[PDB]
Amino acid sequence: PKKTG
Amino acid sequence: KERLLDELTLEGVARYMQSERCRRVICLVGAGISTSAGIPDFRSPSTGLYDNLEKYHLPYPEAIFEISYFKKHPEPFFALAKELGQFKPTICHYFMRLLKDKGLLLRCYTQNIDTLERIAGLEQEDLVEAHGTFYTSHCVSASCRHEYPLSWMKEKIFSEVTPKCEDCQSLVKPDIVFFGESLPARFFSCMQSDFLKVDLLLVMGTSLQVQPFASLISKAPLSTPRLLINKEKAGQGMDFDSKKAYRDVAWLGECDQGCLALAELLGWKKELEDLVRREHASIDAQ
Ligand SMILES: *C(=S)CCCCCCCCCCCC
Ligand SMILES: [Zn+2]
Repeated sequence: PKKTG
Repeated sequence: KERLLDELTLEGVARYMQSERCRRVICLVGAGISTSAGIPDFRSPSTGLYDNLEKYHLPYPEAIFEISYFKKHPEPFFALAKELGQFKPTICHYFMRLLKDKGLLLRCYTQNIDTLERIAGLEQEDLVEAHGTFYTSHCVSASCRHEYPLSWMKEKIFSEVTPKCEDCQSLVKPDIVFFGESLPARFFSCMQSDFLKVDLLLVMGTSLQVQPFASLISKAPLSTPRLLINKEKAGQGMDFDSKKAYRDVAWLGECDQGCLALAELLGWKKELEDLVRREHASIDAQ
């Protein structure tokens, strides 16, 4: 859902 | 698991694409398709454009694109932005344009913020800009949300004055999705419809490391062929090599050459190079 990595 | 590719090669993918069974292609694209424009891949291991930013003493390079760090220390990001519009779309971009003009393109999902897909002539309907765009900018405070155009932002960036809202003095942020921010609603809305009906996933220039974007490879049905055009294998679920491999194909090299090799096989090499030439000459003559 949240931009990660 | 129905088997739709006769063989797991580029030629097999090319034959499937020319078949009646392949009507709907989705492209997932990342930083690899824009590196020949000159936009460096900022997650690649050997990347060569944080060089200048040593003065800002970053906790680590990636912090520059973290929303929490950015809001308290915007300067490193804008100094990077001044080094980098001047970029024309690449062969990869025009190959997608070609897929659209031939009626194969269902959608292009892009991780990139450079807007090169729109310049190449993909319309807004055909694009899901998963991480937003540099094109428009906004004051970060909920109760102001003043919009500023690229024109305004570039003036601020080139003068090395941190962009600030003329009304409420808050930070002005380009409409991109920083790490730790939410993706546009369009991304979640389009994925629910698009992936039910897709006949081929083309994954170009992405190491599939950024979530949730990377999870899009899982969303197509199990029979859907998936071609990875990239410098190295990625998304390994993507099964290229095991004895259970049935639908995923890897073409390892620079994305531009992959698109030329693929286009060659479809009989479009000539139309593609002609398109690229005309589109570039039109941007030059601007
Ligand atoms: C998520 S992967 C998006 C990260 C944002 C990268 C921004 C790169 C610096 C801006 C360079 C300007 C290009 C026209
Ligand atoms: Zn404001």
